[PDB]
Amino acid sequence: DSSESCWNCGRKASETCSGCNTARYCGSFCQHKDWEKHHHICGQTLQAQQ
Ligand SMILES: [Zn+2]
Ligand SMILES: [Zn+2]
Repeated sequence: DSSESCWNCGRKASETCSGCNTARYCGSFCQHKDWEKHHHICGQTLQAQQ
């Protein structure tokens, strides 16, 4: 676990998952690339989609 780094790039991240406020990324593309994997642990905080 790096200090404020992109979950994919490994360099640096500025954006944060708006759905869980946890995941961090440097861009929209990075979020989409990891998004597929992200759904494995995302969507279990608010529980709206059901
Ligand atoms: Zn990135
Ligand atoms: Zn998320």
